[PDB]
Amino acid sequence: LDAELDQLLQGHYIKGYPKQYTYFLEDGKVKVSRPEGVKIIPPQSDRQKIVLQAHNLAHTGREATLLKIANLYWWPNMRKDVVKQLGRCQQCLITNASNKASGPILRPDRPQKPFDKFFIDYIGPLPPSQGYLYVLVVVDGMTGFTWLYPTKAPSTSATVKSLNVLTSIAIPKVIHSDQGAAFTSSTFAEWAKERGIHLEFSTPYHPQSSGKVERKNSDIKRLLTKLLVGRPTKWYDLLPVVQLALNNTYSPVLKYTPHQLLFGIDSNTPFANQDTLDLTREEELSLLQEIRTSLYHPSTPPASSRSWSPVVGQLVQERVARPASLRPRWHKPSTVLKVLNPRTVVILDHLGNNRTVSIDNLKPTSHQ
Amino acid sequence: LDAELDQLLQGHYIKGYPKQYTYFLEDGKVKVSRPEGVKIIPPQSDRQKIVLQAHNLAHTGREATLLKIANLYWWPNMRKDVVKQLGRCQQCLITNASNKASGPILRPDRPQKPFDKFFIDYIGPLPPSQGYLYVLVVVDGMTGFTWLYPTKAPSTSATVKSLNVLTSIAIPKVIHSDQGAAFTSSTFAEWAKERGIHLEFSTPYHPQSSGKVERKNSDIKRLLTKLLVGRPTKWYDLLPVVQLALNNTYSPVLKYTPHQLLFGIDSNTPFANQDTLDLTREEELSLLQEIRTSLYHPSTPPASSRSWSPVVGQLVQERVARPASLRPRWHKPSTVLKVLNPRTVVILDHLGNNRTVSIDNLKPTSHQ
Amino acid sequence: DRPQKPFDKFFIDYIGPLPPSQGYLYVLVVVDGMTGFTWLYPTKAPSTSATVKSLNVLTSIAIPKVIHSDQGAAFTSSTFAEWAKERGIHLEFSTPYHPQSSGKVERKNSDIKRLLTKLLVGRPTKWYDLLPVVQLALNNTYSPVLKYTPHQLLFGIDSNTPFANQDTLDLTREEELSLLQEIR
Amino acid sequence: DRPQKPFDKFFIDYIGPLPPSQGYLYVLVVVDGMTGFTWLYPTKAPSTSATVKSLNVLTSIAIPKVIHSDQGAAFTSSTFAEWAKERGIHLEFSTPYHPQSSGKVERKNSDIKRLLTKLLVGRPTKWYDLLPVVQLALNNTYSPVLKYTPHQLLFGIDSNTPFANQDTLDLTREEELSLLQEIR
DNA sequence: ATTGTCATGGAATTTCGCA
DNA sequence: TGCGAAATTCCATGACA
DNA sequence: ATTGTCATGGAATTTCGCA
DNA sequence: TGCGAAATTCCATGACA
Ligand SMILES: O=C1c2c(c3n(c(=O)c2O)[C@]2(CC[C@@H]4C[C@@H]42)N(CCN2C(=O)C=CC2=O)C3=O)CCN1Cc1ccc(F)c(Cl)c1
Ligand SMILES: O=C1c2c(c3n(c(=O)c2O)[C@]2(CC[C@@H]4C[C@@H]42)N(CCN2C(=O)C=CC2=O)C3=O)CCN1Cc1ccc(F)c(Cl)c1
Ligand SMILES: [Mg+2]
Ligand SMILES: [Mg+2]
Ligand SMILES: [Mg+2]
Ligand SMILES: [Mg+2]
Ligand SMILES: [Mg+2]
Ligand SMILES: [Mg+2]
Ligand SMILES: [Zn+2]
Ligand SMILES: [Zn+2]
Repeated sequence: LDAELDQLLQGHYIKGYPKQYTYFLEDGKVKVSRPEGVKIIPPQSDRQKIVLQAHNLAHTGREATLLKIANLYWWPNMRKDVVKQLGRCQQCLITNASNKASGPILRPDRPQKPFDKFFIDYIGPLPPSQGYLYVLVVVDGMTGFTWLYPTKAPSTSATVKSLNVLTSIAIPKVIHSDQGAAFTSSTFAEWAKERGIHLEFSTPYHPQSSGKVERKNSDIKRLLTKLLVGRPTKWYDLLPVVQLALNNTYSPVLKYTPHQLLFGIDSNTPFANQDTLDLTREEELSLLQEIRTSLYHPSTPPASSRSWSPVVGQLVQERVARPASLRPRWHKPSTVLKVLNPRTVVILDHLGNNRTVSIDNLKPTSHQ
Repeated sequence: LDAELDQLLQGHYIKGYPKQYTYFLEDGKVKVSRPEGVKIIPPQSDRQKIVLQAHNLAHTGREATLLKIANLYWWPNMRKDVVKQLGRCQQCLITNASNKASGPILRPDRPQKPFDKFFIDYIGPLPPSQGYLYVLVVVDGMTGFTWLYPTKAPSTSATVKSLNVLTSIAIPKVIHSDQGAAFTSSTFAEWAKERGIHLEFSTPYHPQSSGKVERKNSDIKRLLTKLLVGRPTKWYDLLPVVQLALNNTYSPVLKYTPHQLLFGIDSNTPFANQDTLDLTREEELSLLQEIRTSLYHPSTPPASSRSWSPVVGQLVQERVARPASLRPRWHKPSTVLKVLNPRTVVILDHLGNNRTVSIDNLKPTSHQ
Repeated sequence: DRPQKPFDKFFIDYIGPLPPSQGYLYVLVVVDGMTGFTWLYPTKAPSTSATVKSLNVLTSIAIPKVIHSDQGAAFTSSTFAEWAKERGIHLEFSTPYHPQSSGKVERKNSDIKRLLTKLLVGRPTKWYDLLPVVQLALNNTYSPVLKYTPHQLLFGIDSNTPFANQDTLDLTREEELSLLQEIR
Repeated sequence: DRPQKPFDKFFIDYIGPLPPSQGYLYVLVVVDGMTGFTWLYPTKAPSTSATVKSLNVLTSIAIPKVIHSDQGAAFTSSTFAEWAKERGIHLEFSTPYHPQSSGKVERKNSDIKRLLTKLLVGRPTKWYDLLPVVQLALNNTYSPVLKYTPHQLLFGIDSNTPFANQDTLDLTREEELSLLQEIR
C-alpha cells in the first residue's frame, strides 16, 4: 500500500494514522517520529511478511512478537496483525498449552437403587501373586459395595468369567466402564446384550468419569499396602479379607457402610450394628428405603476465575493421548457438534470422525 | 477397671460418667441406656483392645473407627482413645496421605549480576539425533541466558567437557543443580573446587528448586517440537538455532531478552533494538546496571487455608522416592533438627542421618 | 423374641454326585433362613476343604450367625469346626437320619433339587454354566407365604430380572423318557 | 557518527600450524573490535568448513554486523561469502600483504600470539585444554587506553576471575633455550 | 452419546451436661 | 440462660498410574 | 545446609487521540 | 474534561517426566 502512504507524506489525514505525528521519507522508506523513537511505517502489502518473520524467530505469542516488531516498525493496530498470524500458525496451535481451565465438574446423581449401575475397572499389574497380576473391581453405584476378582490379565475373558459369578446374585441395569480393551470388545458387548445389561462408556483418557470405582481402587490399594507392611506382597489371599473389610467400613459423610446400604442389616461381622433388632424385616426394609433417598449429595464447585465452557460450532482441540518425544501435545482444531452437558462434548475432527470427549481433554483454539 | 465401674452400679458419681444416665448390670457386663440405645461400658483395662480391634478391620481413621466402636460400646471420651491408637499404628502413619498442604512457595531473590549463579540440568533421553540423546541446559540466573550442549549421557564427563567450553567466556560464583549422578560426583566437585566455583544442590526430588533451568527446559522443548512438526526429530542441528532464538526472545513481564540483560545491546539478529545507538558504551552500560536492578520480582503467594509450616522438634515424615507397588508412600517419623527457611528443613530419621529436605516431600505426622 | 432377619441362619447341604461338568461333581447349597435366598457353589467333592473353599467366597459378602447342616462328614469335621470358630459362626446340626430345617427352607431345597433335575435332562454335562441362571430363577421366585421374592427380602428393591414365567418344574413325558434313557 | 559498540566488528584470523594437540593444529581468533573480547576456536585446518563449524558456535551467542579478515583462502571463498550473506554479516577485507585492523585489535592479536607462545614452550601438545584459561587471561587483561577489561566492556560487571597478576609474557632465558631446543 | 469421588484429621460449630 | 467441654460436622487435601 | 518459574492470551485497566 | 478505542498491564493456567 504505497498509495495509502503517499497521501500521508503529503500531509492529508488517513484513518488509523494519528494526525499529531510527523510522517517523513528517509532512505527510501516512510518513517514516523514516535515517543519511543523513529520507526519505519511499512506498506500494508509488507506487514504480513514482517509479522510472520518476527513470530517465526522463537514462535512467540502476542506480546513477545509485538516487542520484536516495535523495535523497527510502527503501523496502526499492530497487535490485530500479530493475532491474525498467531491464529494461523499451525505449529503454535498444536504445541502451545491452554491457559483456560475447564468448567466446574458435574456431580452426577447417585444411582437410585442397588444394581442400577455398576462401575468396573482393573488395578494392575501388581507384583505376581499365585500367577495373578490384576484385580477386577466392581462397585455398585448406589451402595459402594465392591466385588474383587484376581485376574491374569485385563481381558474380556477374565471379566466375563468374573461377572458371570457376580451376576449369579443380581443382574445390573447398566455397567459403566472406561474404554479399556477388555470392555470395548465385541465379545463383551455380546455378553451384555445377551443379559439386558446396558454398557456405558467413559469419555476416553478421563478416569474421573469412572470416579466411583477409581476412588475405590485407592482404598483397596491403601489397605493391601497396610496389611502387607513388612511381609512379601502376597495380595491374592488378601482380596476376600479386603473386600469384606471395605464393604463393612463406615463412610463418615453417610454414616453407613456399603453393606448397610445394600442389605439394611449388618451380618455376623465385628461391631455389627444392633439398632434394628426389634424391627421386623419389613419395618427394617422400609427404613432402608428412607435412608437410601436421604443420602448426602455433593454440589458442583465454583467455576475457576478463568474457566471455559463449550459452545456448538466453537473451534476446540483434542489432547494427543500418548504424545511422542518432541511432538505436539494437541491435535488440529475441531468443531463442537453437540454440547452433551457442560463437561462432555461431541466433536468433528478434520478426518470427519465423531468423538465424544471430556472438556478436560480439550482446549479452545486461541485467537478464534 | 472393674473397681471404677463398681461405684457406678451402686449410684455414686465418677468424673466422666454423666450422672443423668442409668448404669446397670446385665449378662455380667456394665451397660448404660443412652439416647442411641443400650451400650456396654467396658472396663478401662479392655478399651485399648477394643479400639485396636475396631481400627484393624480396615485400618480406618478417627470417625470410621469411632462409628464401629459406638455400635456396641460407650465410655467417656472415646475419640481420645481412638486417636491414641491411630497415632500408634505404624501402618497407618506410613500409608495414609497428608491432608495439610505445604506453606506458600519462596520466590528467591534474582541473582544480582550475570555469572553470580548458573542453573544446570539435563533434558532427555530424546529421540537419538547424531548419536546424541541428551541436552545440557545452563541458565544464568540473573539474565536467563542459556547455553545448550548435546550429550550422549547425563554424565560428569559430558558436563565437564561442556562447562569447560562455557567457562572460557566467564567463570560463575555458584552452579546450582539437582542431585543427579552427573553433578553429585566427586570428579565434578573436584572440577568446581579447581575453579573457585561453589556447588549448590537442590533438596532431593524437588525440581521446583532448579525452577530457573526447569522452566527453560519447557521453552527449549516447545520450540524444538514446533520446528520439528512434520519432519523427523533431528534436534541436534537445531540446538544452536534454538539457543539463539530463546536468548533473543522477550520476556513480556521484563520487556527484555536474556541477550539484552547480559550485554545491554542486541547483536546483528533480526529486529535488533536500536534505542541506544547515540549512547556511548559507557552511557549504555550505566543504563544496563539500572535496568538489572529495577526488574520485577514476584512475591510469595497467599498460604492455602490448610497449610502447615515446619517447627524444630516436630515429628514429620519424608516421602518414599520410588515406592514399590503395594508399598508405603511414606518413611517412618523423623524429627525436624533445623528450619533452614519455611520451605527447607533438616531432619534426623530413625537411622541417625541428617537430610536437608523440601517441605513438599514431607507430611507432619498425624495425632502428634 | 426378636424377629427373623437375613444372615441369622444359613442352611448348607450338598447335591450330588452329579454328571461331571467342567470337572465339578457336586453343588454346595446355601439358603438364607429368613429371605430364602440361595447361593450355589460347585465343588469337586463333598469335603471340608471344598466346603471351606466355597464358603470362604460366600463369607466375603456376608457372614451368618449360624450355619445349619445335617451330620455330613464335611460339616462334622474338626477342621470345619475350627473354620467356623475363627469366623464367630455357630455350627448347628440336625439329629442323624432326621433332617429338620424350616418349612420355607425344606420347600426351597425341593425347588433346587427339581429345577436342577429339569435342566440336567438333555445337557447333564453343561450345568456348570447354568448355576448363575438357576440362582437368579430361584431368587426371583415369588414366596406365596411372604408376598416377596428372596431378592426383595434381601435387598429391599425389585430385581432387574423378574422371573414372571412360572415354569412347570415337573418333567414332560418326553423329558421322562429321555431321563430314563440316561439311566443306562 | 554513532559510537563504537560490541558486535559491530569481529576481527577473525588463524594462528598456526601449531604442534598437534588433541588432533587440532590451528586456532581461529575472533576479537570484538569495540571491547577487545577474544574467542579462540581450535580447528584441524585453516579451511572454510572449519571456519564455518567454529563461527557457527560463536554466532549462536552473538552475531557481528561485520567480520574483518585478511585475504586468506578460507575467508575469500564463495562458501564463506554465502554463509555470511545468510546471517546478514557483511564481510570486510584488508588489502593483500597490508593487514590493517585497529590499534586495540593489532595489540590484542600480539598478546594472543605471545601468550600462546609462552605456554606452548614446555607443553606444545597440551594447548587444547589451555584455550579456556588463555581466553579468561586475555579477557580479564586491563586496557590502559580504555580503563576497563574486555569482560567489563562486554558484560558491564567485574569478573569472578580477575587476572591481577600481570605476568611477563616475554620468554625467560630458560624458556628461550628450551624453545630453541624444540626447533630441531 | 455422556457426567469425579470420598477417606482423612484439624478446625469450626453444635450439642451436651450441668446449673 | 449460659458456661466449658465433648461431640459432631465441615471441608481442603490428595490419590485412584 | 537451602529456596519455583514464566510464556501465554483473554480480561482489566490505563493511556492515547481528539475535542 | 471527557469520550471511545487502542495499548498496556494483569494474572491464572500449565509444564519443565
Ligand atoms: O485409573 C487410571 C487409569 C489410567 C489408564 N487406563 C485405565 O484403564 C485406568 O483405569 C488405561 C488402560 C487401558 C484403558 C484406556 C485406559 N490407560 C491407557 C494406557 N496406559 C497409559 O497410557 C499409562 C498406563 C496405562 O495403562 C491409562 O492411562 C491412568 C489413570 N488411572 C488412575 C487415575 C488418575 C487420575 C484420576 F483422576 C483418576 Cl480418577 C484415576
Ligand atoms: O525436571 C525434572 C526432573 C525429574 C527427575 N530428575 C531430574 O533430574 C529432573 O530434572 C531425576 C533424574 C536424576 C536426578 C535425580 C533427578 N529424577 C529421578 C529419576 N527419575 C525418575 O524417578 C523418573 C524419571 C527420572 O529421571 C527425576 O525424577 C522429574 C521431574 N522433572 C520435571 C519437572 C516436574 C515438575 C516440576 F515442578 C518441575 Cl520444575 C520439573
Ligand atoms: Mg481402567
Ligand atoms: Mg483405573
Ligand atoms: Mg535433572
Ligand atoms: Mg529437570
Ligand atoms: Mg440332608
Ligand atoms: Mg593477517
Ligand atoms: Zn508459531
Ligand atoms: Zn492402622
